[PDB]
Amino acid sequence: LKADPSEVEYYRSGGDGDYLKNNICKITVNHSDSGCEKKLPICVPPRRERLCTYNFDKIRDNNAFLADVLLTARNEGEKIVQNHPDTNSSNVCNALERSFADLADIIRGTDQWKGTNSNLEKNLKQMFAKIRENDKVLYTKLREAWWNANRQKVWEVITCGARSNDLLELCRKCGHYEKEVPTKLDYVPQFLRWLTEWIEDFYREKQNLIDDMERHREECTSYCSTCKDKCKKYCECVKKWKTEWENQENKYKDLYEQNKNTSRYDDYVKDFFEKLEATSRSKKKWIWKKSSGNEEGLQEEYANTIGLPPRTQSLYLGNLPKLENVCEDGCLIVSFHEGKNLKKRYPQNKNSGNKENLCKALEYSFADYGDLIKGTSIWDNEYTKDLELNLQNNFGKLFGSSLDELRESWWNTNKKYIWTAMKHGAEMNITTGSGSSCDDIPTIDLIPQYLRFLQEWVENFCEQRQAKVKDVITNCKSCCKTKCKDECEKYKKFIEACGGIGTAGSPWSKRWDQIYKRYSKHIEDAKRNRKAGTKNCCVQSDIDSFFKHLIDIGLTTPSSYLSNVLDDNICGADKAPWTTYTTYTTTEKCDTLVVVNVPSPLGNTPYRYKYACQCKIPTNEETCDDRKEYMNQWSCKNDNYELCKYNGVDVKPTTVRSNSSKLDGNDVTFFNLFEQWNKEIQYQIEQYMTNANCKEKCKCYKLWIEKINDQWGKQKDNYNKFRSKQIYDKVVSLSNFLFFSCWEEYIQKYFNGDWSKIKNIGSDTFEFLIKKCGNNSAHGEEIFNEKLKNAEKKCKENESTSCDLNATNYIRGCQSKTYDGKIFGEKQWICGACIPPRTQNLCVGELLLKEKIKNAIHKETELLYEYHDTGTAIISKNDKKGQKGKNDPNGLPKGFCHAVQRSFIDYKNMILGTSVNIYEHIGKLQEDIKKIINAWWKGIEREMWDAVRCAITKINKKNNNSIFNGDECGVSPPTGNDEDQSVSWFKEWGEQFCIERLRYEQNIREACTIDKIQGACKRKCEKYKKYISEKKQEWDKQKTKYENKYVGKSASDLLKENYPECISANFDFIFNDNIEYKTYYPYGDYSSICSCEQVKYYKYNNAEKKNNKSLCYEKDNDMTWSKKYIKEGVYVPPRRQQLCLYELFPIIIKNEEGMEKAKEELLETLQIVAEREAYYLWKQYNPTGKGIDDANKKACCAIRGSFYDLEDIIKGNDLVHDEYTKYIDSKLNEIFGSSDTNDIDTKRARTDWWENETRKTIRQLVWDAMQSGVRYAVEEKNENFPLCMGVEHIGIAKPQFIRWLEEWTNEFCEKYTKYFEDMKSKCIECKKACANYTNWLNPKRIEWNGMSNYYNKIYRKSNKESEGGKDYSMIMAPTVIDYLNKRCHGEINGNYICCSCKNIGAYNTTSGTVNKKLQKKETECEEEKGPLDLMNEVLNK
Repeated sequence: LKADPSEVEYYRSGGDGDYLKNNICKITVNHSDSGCEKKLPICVPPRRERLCTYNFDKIRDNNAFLADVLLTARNEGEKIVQNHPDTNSSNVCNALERSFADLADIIRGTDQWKGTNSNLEKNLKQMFAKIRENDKVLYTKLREAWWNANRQKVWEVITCGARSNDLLELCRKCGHYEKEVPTKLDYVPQFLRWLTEWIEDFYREKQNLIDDMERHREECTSYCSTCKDKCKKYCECVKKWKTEWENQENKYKDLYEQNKNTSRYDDYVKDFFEKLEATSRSKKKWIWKKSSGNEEGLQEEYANTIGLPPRTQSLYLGNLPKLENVCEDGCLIVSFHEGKNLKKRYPQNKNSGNKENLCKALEYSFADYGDLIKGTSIWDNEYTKDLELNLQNNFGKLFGSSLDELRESWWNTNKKYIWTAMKHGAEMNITTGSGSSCDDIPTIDLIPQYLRFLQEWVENFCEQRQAKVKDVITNCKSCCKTKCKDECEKYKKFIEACGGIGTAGSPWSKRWDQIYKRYSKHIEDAKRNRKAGTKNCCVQSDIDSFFKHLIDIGLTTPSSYLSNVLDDNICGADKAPWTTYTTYTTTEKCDTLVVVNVPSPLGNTPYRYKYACQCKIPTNEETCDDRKEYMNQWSCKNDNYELCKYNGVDVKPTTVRSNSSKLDGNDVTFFNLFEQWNKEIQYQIEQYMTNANCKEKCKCYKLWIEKINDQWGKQKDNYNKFRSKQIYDKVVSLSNFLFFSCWEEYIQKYFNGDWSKIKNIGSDTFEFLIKKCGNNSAHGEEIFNEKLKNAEKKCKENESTSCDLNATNYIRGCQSKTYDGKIFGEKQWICGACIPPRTQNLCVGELLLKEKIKNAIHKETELLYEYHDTGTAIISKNDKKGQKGKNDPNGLPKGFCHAVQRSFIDYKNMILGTSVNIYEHIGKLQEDIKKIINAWWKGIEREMWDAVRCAITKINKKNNNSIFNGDECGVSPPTGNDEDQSVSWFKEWGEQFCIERLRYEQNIREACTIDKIQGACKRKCEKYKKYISEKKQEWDKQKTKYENKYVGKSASDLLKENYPECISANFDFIFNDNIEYKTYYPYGDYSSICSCEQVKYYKYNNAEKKNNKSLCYEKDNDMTWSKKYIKEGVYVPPRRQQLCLYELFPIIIKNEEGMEKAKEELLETLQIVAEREAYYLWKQYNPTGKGIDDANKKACCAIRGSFYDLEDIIKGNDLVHDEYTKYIDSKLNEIFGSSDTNDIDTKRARTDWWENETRKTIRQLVWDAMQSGVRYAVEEKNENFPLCMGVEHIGIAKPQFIRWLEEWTNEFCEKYTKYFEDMKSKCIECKKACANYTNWLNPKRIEWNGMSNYYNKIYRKSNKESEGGKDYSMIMAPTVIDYLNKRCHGEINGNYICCSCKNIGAYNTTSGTVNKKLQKKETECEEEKGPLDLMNEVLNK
């Protein structure tokens, strides 16, 4: 052995080194310095036809040579196993080891290749000289070290395909893939091994041929002539073999005569040459350990996995070879022997006398027998290594495609007789009345042994669970003083007993964790490295295929499989689900408590009986706290201090605070805790206000309100104590501190890190800032109190759940208005913000006053109703015919009462004279009116509402079409808290824009559907462009006004939520402010329609006609995480917010039931988008053309993240629903499949399309496009192509949430390290460093808390268990912090491991605060920020 390591290189013309190091044989053709075609149909052995030649200054070091030899060995093993030169399965892998030995000797050893063998040896010598350039020890030493390393390593890859048998001490696989040491070395002269192989082949051939001849001699009944001819031929072969043996003897004698550390192989060969010349089984214990050579247990691969029930170990077939006991000793004899064995084993099964428990045992025994006969068993007691060999030998002489398929067919054919003979059957009939009535003849149980063992173990556990819970509930059914505690204690001991039946004396949690790990590994193996999936011409039988079927169905985790397989809820009879997870404190058996979460049945006490078995009060407080809703993570006569330590990391003294020539000490920790609390509680209150059985909901909401009130009171008292202490020896006021916190929170989100000139604010933004944070005077306490009051009234309002006069006589003054139509001079928008056309002309021609106003409003309402009834295309959507299809259920026109409300609001504002922009003369009129003249206003408003209701009733009476008494869409007045003047006008403008856009789109599609343009499309497209420009100006003005008024909320969501008309319109795209929008898309999101052209993607080999038509904008680095546009506690990384999704919208909207073209259209669009994204991302991550490997790695990581995001969005597994993504997903669902088809079918079709073509798949096409983009980026700087970008194979993408968390932690660690290095090296710059540190760290604590909560929600859930129908069974991590361990410990590789953090320990939760890592620079930052806060308050005042 030697210490020289190898197989550690990376990106050496291969995939990646991360794939390796797991002791696997996944090496592909790549990674071996090249990207075996030589295959055949003194001595001439077959070594030439079982050898490869895949083996000058291009190799870096011995890593490449080792990889090449490993690839050669793997290819040779694959060729030998797949070719199957001898399917008898008796000796199939001996040739494998012989070829391995020959290849080993080929490396500067005994060379017998007669031919062009000079190139190989020359290349080997050149490689040896190159690797020997470093002189360390005086050629042979390095060669022997490399040979030993190869013998130790290649033995674990070449034998990764053959799993028939071996001779040697383990079995079930030739060689030892996991023994970690060589089994048998063929260190013998090549001549002797070749002779042995030749004689073995001759013996096998002659033996089987003479056996076939003997069978044929009797098969018939000129056979004698052919018999004699074959005998003569075989005599000729025998004499030829004798002559060859004589030649070998002559050669041996010649070598002996010639013979009468310097090629040690030859020395040993000559030394060896001179030496030669000179039946009842007791119960079992559920073996949970690996089986040894002469010991029971699971196989090597299935280490510590599901155990073996006593029934399997008591099977008679697992006693000896296939030979009966009472006997002294054909194709049909096998069936008779099997039937006898089954009928004699069934008496052994009669031990359990039952009518329900025996059928399942018989089914399990039958399935185990089938799996053992097939040759896929794992229980593997002391009597299996020989049984398989005997079965193979028997089948070779009776049936000698493949042998495994033959065994499967034989089992499937004879399972009927095998099952019928297991029910007391002696006289086999042709094929109830038998000894048992388990089930019908078939009793299909074709399931892998692992799942059946898991089900049997689960049933065994559930039996004991039911037995215990029966006694527990029989005594604790609401009756428990002292006789009930014993039952609960005994159940707790049974469930957690680190020492009942099964588990081999160990906690059930460890066994469950091992089972879950194995199930996840099987899922990954059947999902990642399995290309031959289901839907194949319904897999017949295979473990990987069955696991793929399960993954497609959705039972990804073992819990769902157990829940579905188990029926009748027999597990305890308490109705305890197997999907819900229960967490208990810890297990004392084998001082420190560690929370353990397991399936509900396991748990720690009876399901739904937690804190009930001890015979105390229900404790509604804790019972609801367990609900995991409305939770506050805080644990708030001396009256000294109340730290209110955050749940988790405890408060630790700084040890750097001193009272000598300083301000004070021991109070900075309280200041930081208060700073975190005043923001966390504010965010929680805002979230609960944004958010809406309800009796318990508000009970817990009020409990949380009281808790936060108590916390606030304690914090106020502690802050008063701190202020008194400071005054003892100046600190900002508490209200001033709250005002500063509000201002800082408002500024950080929008302004770039506390913008210098904060005074420069929008004219309307001042009103919002003063209303939210407060006025000039400090009133933080009042604002907090009002917020709490609003929160309380939230539930307080939530928990609550004649007219005869004829007014139609004064028809004068107002006539038919000139609406926006030609039914016999049309107005237009005038953009205060805007003036809608309807507001310009009303029934105000008349202008005692109250009656006149009432009559005017009645007349205008009647006129509007009549006009809407007549029909108009200004606000109502209708086809060419008109008045059809679009009909309100009430039977009234569309958008009528909205207009009535709008007009009423305008009248109210006019009579009130608010800040409304109107004609100057109207302004003077209303000014004079309000000079001439607020309960009476409300009374008059009620008067108009009653008059409108009476008018509606009169209209209904005169029409008699439906029932309408003033409740067409609501009787109550408009209750919109927000101002209804600017917002109402904006909403009306948005509705009109939606209607006009839909009309124009319909006209274009119906008139410009059927290559330049020469019809009438020019006029339509030009009119649409002019309209789009006008509405773009209007939208810009209105959006600026809204942002100045409401700087927090956006306009797109508000305009698209209250109007289903704009669902296919993207304001961010239709009104793009870029320059390419007027050149590449001059038609406004309809270029693909007006142009009627076709899109195409050009590869690297194309001419100057490249693809530079995109709307991609330079990536920004000064963004922050936002949780907007999401369908809880999940934040979007900055990368996803900059992906180019503009080019997809035109093609998405263009296609409708046109998959035939939409397929390639979307393919080209996605390729172009991915190319542009890769270009921009690599440019952003490699600025100024710096040749840094870290920059390339980060660019590759961003590329992989973006590519996975694109895969998820195409597959419909995306989390965010942005303006583009929402419509993209809607149209993708509409196109693929149909309305009748379910969403699951559409998702499966999309996944199939993304994976397969139905040359190259779309995955590879997008990858190639992105590499082409990276190359176009690189050619601009004339640098080397990144090595992390030339990899084709990529593993399956993990859930988007996990990738987001990994990116978040990577960015957090990078920023933390940068800021800490900046501060320590300089800390009079402490102020800026401390301020930036605090500002960057405060949001991160909340982000991490939310991400950890979401992780704990679905940490190990599945499709039918998690919040969403996504896959999360690959997590296999107890807590979020533990998952980042082993994943963010090493350096960046660019493929998988792309997070570096020197915080692996449990410090992320503490690093979020300033308890420990910021202790040395806590007092300085605090005492120098205090003056910053004071100056900010002074400037604000």
